[PDB]
Amino acid sequence: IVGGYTCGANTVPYQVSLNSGYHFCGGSLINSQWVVSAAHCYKSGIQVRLGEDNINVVEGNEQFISASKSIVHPSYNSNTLNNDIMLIKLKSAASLNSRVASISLPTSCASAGTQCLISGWGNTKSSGTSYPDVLKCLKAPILSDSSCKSAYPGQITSNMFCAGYLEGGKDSCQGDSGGPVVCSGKLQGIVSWGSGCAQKNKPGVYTKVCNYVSWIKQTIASN
Ligand SMILES: NC(=[NH2+])c1ccsc1
Repeated sequence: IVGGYTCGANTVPYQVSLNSGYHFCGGSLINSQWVVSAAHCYKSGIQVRLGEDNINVVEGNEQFISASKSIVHPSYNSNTLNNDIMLIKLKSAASLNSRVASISLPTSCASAGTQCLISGWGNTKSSGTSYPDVLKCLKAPILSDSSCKSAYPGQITSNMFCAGYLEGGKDSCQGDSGGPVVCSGKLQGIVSWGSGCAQKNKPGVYTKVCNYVSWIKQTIASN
């Protein structure tokens, strides 16, 4: 997260870190046994880490649970990042509490102008690299589809939305992918892609979760 703020320990209780020896992506806990992330985060050997604040320190609220399976969206295209969504099942159910908690799926798609909370452990620099070890947060509005398509000609599908600031300076970044965009208490986006980070006229692009609620619910019900 570039240009954000330190969330505070365990203030984003649905935020997870996906670990394969090291943190590589975020995710969102949507029930005691399932996480939503980005399809481009797929890899073998994922451990889901819940209750984290500093990802390099065991502070006392963590649960580390290996994935039993992952399900990349059937229509994910890794070249265009269309349908950049996957589901990860935990081998055992997490113990839910005030600091490890699921986030609700949306009932309706959120509108341009709505404020959202974007979070992650990714790079905090638009030029160069610095990883923060504690969770960073950014409040950002959803941008209009027209301004999103104008920013990224030929690249925005109906399964993506832009959020952030066209002036630059505040954005998600590398290492935040797969993490949450929460608006009015519902998971509306997944950190997906952007050109650089926090660049002028290059806002963050996010997977449009509301398009996937039926697929998420049906997949969970049979897996
Ligand atoms: N600029 C962004 N929002 C971004 C997201 C993942 S990598 C870069």
